[PDB]
Amino acid sequence: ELDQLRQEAEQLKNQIRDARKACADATLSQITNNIDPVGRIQMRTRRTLRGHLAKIYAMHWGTDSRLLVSASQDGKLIIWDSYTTNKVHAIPLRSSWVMTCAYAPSGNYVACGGLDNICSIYNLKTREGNVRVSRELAGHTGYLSCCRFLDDNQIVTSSGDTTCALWDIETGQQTTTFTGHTGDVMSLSLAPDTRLFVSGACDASAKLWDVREGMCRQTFTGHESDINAICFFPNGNAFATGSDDATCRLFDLRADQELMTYSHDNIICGITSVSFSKSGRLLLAGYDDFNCNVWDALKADRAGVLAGHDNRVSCLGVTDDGMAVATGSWDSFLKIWNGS
Amino acid sequence: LSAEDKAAVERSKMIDRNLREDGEKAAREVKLLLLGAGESGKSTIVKQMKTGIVETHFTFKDLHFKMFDVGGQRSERKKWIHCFEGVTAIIFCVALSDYDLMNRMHESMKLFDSICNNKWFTDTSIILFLNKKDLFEEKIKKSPLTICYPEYAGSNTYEEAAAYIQCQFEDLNKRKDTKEIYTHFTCATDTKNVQFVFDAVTDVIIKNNLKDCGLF
Amino acid sequence: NTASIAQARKLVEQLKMEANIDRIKVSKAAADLMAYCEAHAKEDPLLTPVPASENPF
Amino acid sequence: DVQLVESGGGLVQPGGSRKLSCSASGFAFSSFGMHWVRQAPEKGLEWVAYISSGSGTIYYADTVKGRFTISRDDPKNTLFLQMTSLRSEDTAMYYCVRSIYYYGSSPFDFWGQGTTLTVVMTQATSSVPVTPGESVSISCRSSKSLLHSNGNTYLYWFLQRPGQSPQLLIYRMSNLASGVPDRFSGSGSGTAFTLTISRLEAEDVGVYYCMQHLEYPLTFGAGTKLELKA
Amino acid sequence: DWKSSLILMAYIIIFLTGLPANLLALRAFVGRVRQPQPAPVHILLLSLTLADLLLLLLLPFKIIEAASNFRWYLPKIVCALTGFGFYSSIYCSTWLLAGISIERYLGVAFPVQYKLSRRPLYGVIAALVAWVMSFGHCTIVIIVQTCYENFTDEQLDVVLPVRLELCLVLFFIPMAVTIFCYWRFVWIMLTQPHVGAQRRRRAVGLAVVTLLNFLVCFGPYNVSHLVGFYQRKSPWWRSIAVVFSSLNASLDPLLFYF
Repeated sequence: ELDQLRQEAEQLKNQIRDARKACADATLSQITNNIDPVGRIQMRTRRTLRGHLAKIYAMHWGTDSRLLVSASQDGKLIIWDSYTTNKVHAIPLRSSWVMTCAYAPSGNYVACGGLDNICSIYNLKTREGNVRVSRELAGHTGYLSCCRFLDDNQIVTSSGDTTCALWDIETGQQTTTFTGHTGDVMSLSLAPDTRLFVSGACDASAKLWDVREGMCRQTFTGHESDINAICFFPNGNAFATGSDDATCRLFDLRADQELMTYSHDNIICGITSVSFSKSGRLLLAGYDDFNCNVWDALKADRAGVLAGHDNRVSCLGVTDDGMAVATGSWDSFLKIWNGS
Repeated sequence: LSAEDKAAVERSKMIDRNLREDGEKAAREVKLLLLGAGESGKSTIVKQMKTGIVETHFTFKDLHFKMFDVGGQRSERKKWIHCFEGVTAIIFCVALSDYDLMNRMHESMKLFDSICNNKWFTDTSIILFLNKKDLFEEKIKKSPLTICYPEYAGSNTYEEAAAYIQCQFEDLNKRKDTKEIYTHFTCATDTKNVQFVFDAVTDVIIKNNLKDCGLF
Repeated sequence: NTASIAQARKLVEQLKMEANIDRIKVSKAAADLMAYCEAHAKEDPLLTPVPASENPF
Repeated sequence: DVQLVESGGGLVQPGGSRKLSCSASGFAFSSFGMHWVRQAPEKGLEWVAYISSGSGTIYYADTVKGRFTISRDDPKNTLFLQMTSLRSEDTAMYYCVRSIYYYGSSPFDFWGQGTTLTVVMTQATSSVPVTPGESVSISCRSSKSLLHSNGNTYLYWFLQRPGQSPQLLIYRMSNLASGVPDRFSGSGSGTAFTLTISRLEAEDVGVYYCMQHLEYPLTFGAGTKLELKA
Repeated sequence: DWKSSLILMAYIIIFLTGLPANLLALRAFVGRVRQPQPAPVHILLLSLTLADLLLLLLLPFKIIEAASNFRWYLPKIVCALTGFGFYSSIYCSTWLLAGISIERYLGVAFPVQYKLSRRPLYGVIAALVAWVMSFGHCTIVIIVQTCYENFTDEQLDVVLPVRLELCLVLFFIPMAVTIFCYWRFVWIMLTQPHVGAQRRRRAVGLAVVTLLNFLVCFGPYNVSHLVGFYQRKSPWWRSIAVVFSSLNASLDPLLFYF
């Protein structure tokens, strides 16, 4: 009989809920009632990116704030020059089904993955004029959905097998395996200190993990639908989460509870990108209504609307220095937005 | 523009030129999706033409075909079924001998209904391949068909039994006006299956050929 | 089977670890999040638009 | 590894014609822009011709314009340079240099061995006495402001050890080339440039050649030899 | 008179309705060519809008003529230029419509061999052939020849034959191939095995409407050319006939940009 273990599991869950309620005394909306509102924010597409022949599924910003890498279903990885719009590289891909792409912090490697269950690492600083695949990370039985670079040698990967893995480039083996997710994990984001990273799965939950020991500390709940996007706050003690349900939720690594939700009645679509700004005041959320609304992180107010896409927006990232914001949609176009 | 800046611009134009050439080749290739349920004769159909998903390429009458075997993903279907939007047709494989083995046919019907009423495939033609007909004739002579369908009223023959199964799969679509479903029976020694796929995609090519003409 | 018992035991142990960590007040966490935005507000191009002279775009 | 072997040298009578075949092996010749640089005996370097990756864009030196014709064969990975009406000043060692848009610049990273042919941007004193273990600084000057509107200064530093092909050291006067020690460094302000070396070694003896990649018309420097003290 | 009163009302309808329709269609067509994988149909359709637009740009010249019963007398240099552009726009629209019908027929009767054979270049050649044929066959007519009226009888011995020769090759042959391609296109759209009911009728109806527009509009003006050779006299109903072809300039965009 295993019902005795279930009974004590429910008691532990009740204790967790009771602890969250005790620590909750004031809503983030109430404490920020004396802050001057931002007002209205207008962003214009300074540069549009042309050259993709299929829907764009992922895009990542380099650490130099100039180089952009975009992944599409056409099977081509393109390294874009944001300032000058020219294409630095065009890496052919063995598998045309790509769901995620990563840029190394040092800029010498580019990662890609998709339905082939393989995280291909491409060497972008070859002596030759071409870019080869340095490693083909294999071992995942589920579709790759998000991969991020800890450093030039360590790369984390979230796949459709409901398990996240830490990969070693030199040996091509899983150093640590993250288990505990019932549903397949879609999106992940690394903390600024690289020691932590959150994972969002279809089980309507987000989990905090440790790189060193490969164990889960906190499980975040509150979403009524599956999680599609999740990003870390600039500070590192918080993180926002996106879901198919038209709502954005902000959690803390210390309070271990939701503070304020970002939702509207006029919106009923899904969320694909939740990337934060540099200062963390602005929350940019990509949606399925061809729109990328601007959310005030401290007030859940509508400060601006980013429109101009003819299809669903699938990727959205903020550059390292926060100067400009790039948005990629299924219309095979990437738009870089800036203020005036 | 500087000396090296102009050189970078020229490289981008050459990169764009190569990208356009590859896209023209891709636009001339027919994409097909294989969505069989529970290994319902996936091997026999694939071998008749000419690790995660399997990419199968074959050419028939100067037309290149791309077939994807995505049934081995074993994950959330709705999280990657949108990547197959715009596909020319969907090839469905259902074994006729699985009705005698929470029935296996009901599992195929549930997955068929999921993709026939899917938003991403609201106009994609479906090619239903009812394979393993050789064993169906032998099985129908020793096992009644009423096990799978309690509402069946016909006899234990084969021609009427096959029509009833085909009819059941043809009433699972709520968009019959805008989407057509093709049904075929394939045996072990059959060799005309590739022609039927070619015939099915010709109609799809017809629909999208006059779409650029401003007719639909 | 033993797999179900082991899986249930792991879930119980995992839940204990989640509740064993220290928790801070929401208001205290609210101030830290508010302070970071206020401190870095002047260096956020999205919050405060920059002139075209220093704008790379 | 990366190799660039040239052939087609020897004794050429004045007014004749000859062709140089710089064979390419170990790298993608199709995506690499190629340059021709000749070095007169006991003299410096001077740019001759350049061909882009797609052969669409080709420039030429003023002294060799029209008389010299260049071509490339991407499938055969071989670079050609046919010459017409060779003069007395055309005798030099011709090097084929592969250039690619890399790190925001076009490094002259690899230089060929060269072949024997027989028929603005000033530098400091050609001879400077140096000793191992000491720091030596080499200065440079330009007739025009090499700084561009994009904030990039186009300066290239080259090392030509005796009995060896020139090797790139610093490109864009701020980024070290691949395979070079961290001792070398560069600085400048768009008109005056200096190169600083932390610690000298027995392999640092040679002639330092400066180069500008601003306009085309890449004018090399006279050279700076660092001989060992007695 | 009553003839001038009605001829004015029809002309302004084409100008006031066609120009918003043609310009809006022009903006959509240029984007499609700029978009990746431009089909040869769009290139012909893009040239169709340009050919129609040129007719509408010279339309205000003819409204003033009907404004005050054949007034605004200007020299031959401008009248010939007005006639050259108007006739070239009418005639370029004839071949461009025939090219569209050819592409539609090739996209149904031979769909597989139409998929991996189309190139943007083929549409350019077809458009260029129509452009050179229209200008080439119109510049010979212009140099041979209120508005212009009955010339000398001796000069009419060459004005009329060159008009019917212009009408024969440059209209009937495109008309023959337009009917030839559309007849089989309409023929094989009802016996097709698997075509939707709400999509088969639309394709057949649009093809019939396009064929009707070609014959009804471009017909009477070119029919007058054949009448002139039999009855040796400048036709008196060319003013009404040319407006029918002008109706095509406004009606054609609505058939495609809708």
